[PDB]
Amino acid sequence: EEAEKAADESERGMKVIESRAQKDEEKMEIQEIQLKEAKHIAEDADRKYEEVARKLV
Amino acid sequence: EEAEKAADESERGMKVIESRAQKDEEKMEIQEIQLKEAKHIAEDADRKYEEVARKLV
Repeated sequence: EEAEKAADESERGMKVIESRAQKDEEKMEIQEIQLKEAKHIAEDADRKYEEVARKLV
Repeated sequence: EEAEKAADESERGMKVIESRAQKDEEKMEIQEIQLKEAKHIAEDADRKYEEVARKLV
C-alpha cells in the first residue's frame, strides 16, 4: 500500500510534470506557431518593406 | 515488487518526464526566444516597414 501509494504519489508528481510537459508542449506549439508567424511577419514585414521601399524608391 | 516497481516506474516516469518536461520547457523557452527574436525582427521589420511606408507617404 505504501509502495503503491508511493507509485501513486510518484504518478501524481509525474502527472503534474507530465501535465507541465504538456503545458510546455502546448506552449511550445503555440510558440512554434507564433514563431512561424513572428518570423512570417519578420519576413512579411520585410517583404512589405521591400514592396513599399521599392515604391519608396 | 510490482508496487515498488510501480513506484520505480512512476519515479523513472518522473525522471524521464521531469527531464523531458524540462526539455520541453527548454524547447518552449527556445521557441519563446526564437519567436521573440523573430518578433523583434518583425518589430523592426515592421518598424522599418513603417519608416519606408511613412516615407513613402
